[PDB]
Amino acid sequence: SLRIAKEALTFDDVLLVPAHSTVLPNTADLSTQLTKTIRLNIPMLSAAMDTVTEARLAIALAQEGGIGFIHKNMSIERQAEEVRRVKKHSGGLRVGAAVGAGAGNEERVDALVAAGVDVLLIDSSHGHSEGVLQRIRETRAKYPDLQIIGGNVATAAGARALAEAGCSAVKVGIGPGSICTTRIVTGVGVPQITAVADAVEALEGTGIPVIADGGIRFSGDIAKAIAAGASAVMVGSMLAGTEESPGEIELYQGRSYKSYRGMGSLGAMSKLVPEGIEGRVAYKGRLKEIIHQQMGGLRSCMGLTGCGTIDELRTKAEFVRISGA
Amino acid sequence: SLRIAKEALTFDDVLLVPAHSTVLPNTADLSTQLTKTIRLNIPMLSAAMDTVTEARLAIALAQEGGIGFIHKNMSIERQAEEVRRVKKHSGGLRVGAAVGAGAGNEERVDALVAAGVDVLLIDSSHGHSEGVLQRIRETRAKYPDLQIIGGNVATAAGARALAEAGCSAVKVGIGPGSICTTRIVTGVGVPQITAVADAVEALEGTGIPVIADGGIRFSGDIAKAIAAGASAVMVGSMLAGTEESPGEIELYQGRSYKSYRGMGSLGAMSKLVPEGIEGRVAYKGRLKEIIHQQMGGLRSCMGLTGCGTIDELRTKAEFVRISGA
Amino acid sequence: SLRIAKEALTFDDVLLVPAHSTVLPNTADLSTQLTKTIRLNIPMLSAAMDTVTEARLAIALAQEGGIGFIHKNMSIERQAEEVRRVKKHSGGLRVGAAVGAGAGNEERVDALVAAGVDVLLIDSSHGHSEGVLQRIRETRAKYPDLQIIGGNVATAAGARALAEAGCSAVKVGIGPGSICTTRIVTGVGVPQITAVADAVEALEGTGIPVIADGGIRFSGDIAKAIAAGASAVMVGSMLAGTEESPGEIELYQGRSYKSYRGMGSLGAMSKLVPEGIEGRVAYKGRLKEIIHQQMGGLRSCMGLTGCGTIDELRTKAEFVRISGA
Amino acid sequence: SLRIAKEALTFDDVLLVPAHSTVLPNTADLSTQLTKTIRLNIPMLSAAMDTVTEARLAIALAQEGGIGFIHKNMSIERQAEEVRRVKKHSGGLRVGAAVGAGAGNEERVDALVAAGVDVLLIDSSHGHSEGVLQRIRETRAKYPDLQIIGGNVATAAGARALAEAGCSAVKVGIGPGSICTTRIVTGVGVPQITAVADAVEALEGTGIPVIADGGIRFSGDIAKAIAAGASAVMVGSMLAGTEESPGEIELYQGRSYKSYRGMGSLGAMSKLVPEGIEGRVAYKGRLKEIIHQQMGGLRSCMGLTGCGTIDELRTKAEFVRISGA
Ligand SMILES: C[C@@H](Oc1ccc2ncc3c(c2c1)CCOC3)c1cncc(-c2nc(Cl)c[nH]2)c1
Ligand SMILES: C[C@@H](Oc1ccc2ncc3c(c2c1)CCOC3)c1cncc(-c2nc(Cl)c[nH]2)c1
Ligand SMILES: C[C@@H](Oc1ccc2ncc3c(c2c1)CCOC3)c1cncc(-c2nc(Cl)c[nH]2)c1
Ligand SMILES: C[C@@H](Oc1ccc2ncc3c(c2c1)CCOC3)c1cncc(-c2nc(Cl)c[nH]2)c1
Ligand SMILES: O=c1[nH]cnc2c1ncn2[C@@H]1O[C@H](COP(=O)(O)O)[C@@H](O)[C@H]1O
Ligand SMILES: O=c1[nH]cnc2c1ncn2[C@@H]1O[C@H](COP(=O)(O)O)[C@@H](O)[C@H]1O
Ligand SMILES: O=c1[nH]cnc2c1ncn2[C@@H]1O[C@H](COP(=O)(O)O)[C@@H](O)[C@H]1O
Ligand SMILES: O=c1[nH]cnc2c1ncn2[C@@H]1O[C@H](COP(=O)(O)O)[C@@H](O)[C@H]1O
Repeated sequence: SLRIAKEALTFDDVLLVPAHSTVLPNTADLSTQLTKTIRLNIPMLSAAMDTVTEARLAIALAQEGGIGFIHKNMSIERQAEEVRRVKKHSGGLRVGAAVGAGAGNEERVDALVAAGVDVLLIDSSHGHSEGVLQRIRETRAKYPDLQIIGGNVATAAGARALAEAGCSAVKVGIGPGSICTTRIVTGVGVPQITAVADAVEALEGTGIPVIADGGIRFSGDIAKAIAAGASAVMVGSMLAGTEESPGEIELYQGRSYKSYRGMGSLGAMSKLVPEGIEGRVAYKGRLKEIIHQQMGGLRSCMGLTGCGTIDELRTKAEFVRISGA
Repeated sequence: SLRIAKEALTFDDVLLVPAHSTVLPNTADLSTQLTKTIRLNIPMLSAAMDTVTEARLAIALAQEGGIGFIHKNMSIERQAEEVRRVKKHSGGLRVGAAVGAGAGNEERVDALVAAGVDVLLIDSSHGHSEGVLQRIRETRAKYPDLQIIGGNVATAAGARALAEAGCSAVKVGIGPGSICTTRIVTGVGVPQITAVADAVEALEGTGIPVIADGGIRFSGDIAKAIAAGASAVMVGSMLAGTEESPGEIELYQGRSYKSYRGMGSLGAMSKLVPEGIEGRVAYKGRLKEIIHQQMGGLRSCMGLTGCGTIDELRTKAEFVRISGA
Repeated sequence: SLRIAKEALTFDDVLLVPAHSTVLPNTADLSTQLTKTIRLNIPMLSAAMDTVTEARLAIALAQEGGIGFIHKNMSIERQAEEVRRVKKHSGGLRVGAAVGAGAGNEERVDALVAAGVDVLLIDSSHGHSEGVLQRIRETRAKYPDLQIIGGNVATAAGARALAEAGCSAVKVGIGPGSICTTRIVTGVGVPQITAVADAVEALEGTGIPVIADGGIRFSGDIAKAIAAGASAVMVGSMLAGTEESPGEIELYQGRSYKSYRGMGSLGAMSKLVPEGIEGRVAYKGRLKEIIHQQMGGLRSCMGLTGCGTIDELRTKAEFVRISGA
Repeated sequence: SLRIAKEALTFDDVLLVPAHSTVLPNTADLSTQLTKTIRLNIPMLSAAMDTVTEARLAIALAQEGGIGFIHKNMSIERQAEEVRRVKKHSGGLRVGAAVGAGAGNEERVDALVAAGVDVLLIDSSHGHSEGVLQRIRETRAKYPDLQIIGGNVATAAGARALAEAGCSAVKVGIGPGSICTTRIVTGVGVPQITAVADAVEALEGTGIPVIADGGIRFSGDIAKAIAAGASAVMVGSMLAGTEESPGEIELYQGRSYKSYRGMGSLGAMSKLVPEGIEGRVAYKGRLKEIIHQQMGGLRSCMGLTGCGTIDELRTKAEFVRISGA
């Protein structure tokens, strides 16, 4: 018999239900616990991608109440300096940095901790791999108070494995990324709404938050991911093409564009087969206006569902399942 | 676990079932109770939109047996005068007018009642909000015999809240509008066929009619909304572009067009994020021919289902659920 | 609660299951009982449409083993003569003719019986209407041995009503036609695979055959309709544009075309609202080659399912339900 | 009642679930048992098609660890020589050859066995036909140790019939082929994921492997077919257009192309109605690079699911069912 574990739902399969409300959108509280010790003012994390987050974007997002993750596609010294630029900037801004879950990253981790990184991100395409869990346990043993985010997983067993390995937060997302091709390459993936809810249910009572990573296209997707139980979302394409993101602005016909590619694309890699594409994204302008629009959407959702806080949205808001029609 | 209340159906998910009939389409009775005191000759209400209903369109629709709703996107004096133009016109025509459910609308309400409004519409994007319910209770206490329509809701709890607050009729529709973007902006919405049936079931035995507002594209949608339990439908895009609607006729290539926009669009608003789009609709001609075609479709449905009255269509007609294919 | 009778399936929702077979496609028997007295060599009926069947097409199809139905969109004398042309032609060919189920058709019926019609077709868009049933009972009382086909219905109750009224065969199809717009105009319809199976189940043990009318696009649709329980299919678009069909061949760019329209289209009608469209269909050539291709498809199905006769296909062949993917 | 055996799933209906892993993609073992005596290094079989496999392609694939099947669309002497070219080539390469399941193929079979064929393929569009089973039983009685593959089937009963008739391996696939039109022509077919799992369940404990034949578009489809229980896959379009495939390279605008057609197409046939199309496929280059890319995809799947061997992927990997969205 076919080994079907369950049916799984994506953002477009569901809608949030309007409910009794004493919440006006302008009164909604967007603060969230990223970890037990780190509280963000907005539930936004920027992707650890070489076309998305470097010190400039990490500074702009932290200023909006979120947090950036400096990508690992650079030298140890360049990354430690990128972290130093964010930390040494005025305002007491928080920063995160990504590391590979393979052998020979102890040096990179030691440098980032010294540079003052607030949260270390163990960046894996398969968080349920034994090698990833081992590296996390080792990092936890060496740095007992360091805030660690481990990912990516898309199951209850995967979330429990990362929490047991020492993770301060668990990142969810196997195949939902706008630039992902793993569903076609490996045939592997879990629709994000089910992936998040499963990971959240597995971690109930532990105080370990879940980050919904990948596939956020609109502010409505942000709202859905949070009501599925995520404490925050991680975005790539939503912040790609912004002024603050790395790389140069390019002109095609008349419209301005920026590069956006998966970290598993042929370009980002230069022997695994690619699991990501290389694309062009339209120039979005300043990050501040993007965040204001998206958070505004989230605020209006909170008004419609009568959820005054992120925690209320996470635990009270209900969904309806819809057809393709 | 994912908090899925139920699966919800839209117009395209269902079809009406043909049944034994002694009803010829030309013999079908289209009259309906809008409220316990107001009976319409056709189950048609025009949308309270600045690109749809002003005195001219309200006069033409009332002449066809329906009722118009003068939009709130004007001064108090202009609106009271628009109501006076419809009331003072010969034929003893009925009119409705829309008001916001916020603070400082008591003055607008007093002026509309003085002008002779037959039905006051409390026009909210979220009828289940405490502020909306409070304003309704206050209006009911001040004007005990005034016919009041409150909306919008899309749940059984929302319909009960509006009926308990004093509403003479409840308006249903969260996200189905042709110009709506709330599903993408907030992630909130309820497919209209389920939304209507839920609200109708909640109000059974109360004598409070349900209005199906939004997403009516064809006469088949009208028939479906009524068999889902609605006593009448409210239409925006179906009457936009008609000769009688406000605004000027514009020429693009050779074809004539008129403006059609959500009341939550950037244009209609000029700090909430927009929940509606701004568009162009083809010039439809006289309202009379549109109503004759649409009511004709409804008449043929009534013949096919053997339902001689609106009340029979509401309570007897059955559906089949269909796939995307 | 929403009055959903059941889920209903169309041709594209299902596939036939291959089974043990001793049947080669060239050995399959395509003969079928249209009525208890009329046996056809192929399960094909041509539509009673003014762009499909007149004496020329009725002669060509009867020669292939099927039967034509002369449309009612002409004078009584012209129709009686069209029937006489088919009957008086050599080969002992069978013909059918269509009549409206309204008042003042007794004269048309008397003329067709005199002209030698083998099967009278009471042609209604709503066979479950009391007026249709009454006219059938009257025709049966006047002509006790006349083969009568009544339609259209799409339910078990509708099939039983027609069989009780005196029908020799029941025609199924509410909304499946390629040129139908009733689903959009009235919101009424039943997906054809469910409609046929329901009507067949209602008539089990009665010996009254079911005709699957409308929506046949490919030979695979023919096979599915028969395995759903239909004894024969009725086709419009499949035979439109053939050399033998009425009307003139028209040239557009370089390709040859013929007119194809619903009997409920504005053109075919010239006060009901139209329930059909007016279109152009590509010139198909001789009917003989179309029938050879389509029957060939049916033969290969019979080989794949191990069904040597139409009756075996009707009662033994199984389906699988498929998704949109 | 409608005779629906069950719902059936295709590749796009499912996704593989990531799981605990100690498997790195470079460490995955791709070897598989094609039969109890024949073990392949990669789970790849090339289609027995006149636009896909001749001696040149059969040599290149065997060199990669797979096996080719020389098509039957040639003379007995040409086919025996094509088999001799592969066998006599250095490296001790294995080859297969296809034969029709009709009368007068005993001569073709005797010649292929003499030429040194490692596996005889009884090539039928309907493996559950009595004629096919009879020819297999006869071949098994004459050549008791000859490795025989019989197909095609898409049910549990069909798999059991082929295994009982003497098949060393069973081939599954009724309608999934990229160039197949049987779903439209006959209305027959079974979605491949259900077809494979059903055939595998029927053959559990017998040691008779199942080959998933048809519809493989991406490496993700390969992974899914194997986790559905197939020991190997058979590919047509994936290897069409390669340098090693038969036929000439053609130039259209600037891009290079090769012919790809079903064996049931009008062209491949030159009295059954065609069940396949004739098309052009882009020139893919050397087979070696195609296999490296596709096997790489399979390796990454094995890493994601924690399945170190083909047998582990076949029996341990789980699926989630997804919607169209
Ligand atoms: C080619 C490259 O692809 C990526 C890179 C980054 C990703 N980042 C996040 C996600 C995915 C990613 C894929 C795919 C799943 O969804 C989330 C890659 C890099 N290193 C390891 C793998 C791998 N290991 C196993 Cl085991 C199977 N393949 C893949
Ligand atoms: C921007 C503007 O958008 C509209 C306007 C009119 C509407 N009229 C009807 C409907 C919708 C509408 C949206 C959306 C839901 O479906 C029906 C708006 C105006 N004032 C309040 C809101 C709001 N309050 C909460 Cl709380 C959340 N957002 C939204
Ligand atoms: C306009 C015209 O439309 C047709 C004509 C022929 C048809 N022939 C077959 C079918 C349909 C047809 C619709 C629609 C349903 O599917 C099968 C029409 C002609 N006379 C009566 C009706 C009618 N009576 C009720 Cl009561 C409701 N409307 C409709
Ligand atoms: C026209 C030709 O078509 C093919 C040829 C090769 C195929 N090879 C594999 C598959 C299919 C094929 C169809 C269709 C089903 O899926 C797999 C054909 C050749 N000889 C027999 C048949 C046949 N016999 C029965 Cl009985 C019904 N029709 C069909
Ligand atoms: O090449 C890749 N393949 C698959 N997923 C990737 C790749 N690179 C990054 N990702 C993921 O995709 C996310 C961005 O998704 P987006 O916001 O939908 O564009 C990142 O945060 C990663 O988890
Ligand atoms: O900006 C907006 N966003 C969402 N819904 C709106 C907006 N403006 C009006 N509506 C609703 O949409 C209805 C019109 O829907 P339509 O008939 O499908 O075009 C109105 O009666 C309102 O209930
Ligand atoms: O105007 C019309 N509307 C709806 N159905 C029609 C109309 N005219 C004919 N039909 C039906 O459509 C059938 C033809 O369907 P087709 O074979 O799919 O084109 C006829 O046999 C009638 O039952
Ligand atoms: O004409 C045909 N019709 C249907 N299936 C065919 C035909 N010719 C070959 N096939 C099947 O299609 C397979 C190739 O499928 P593909 O890999 O999806 O292109 C072959 O291995 C056969 O089983």
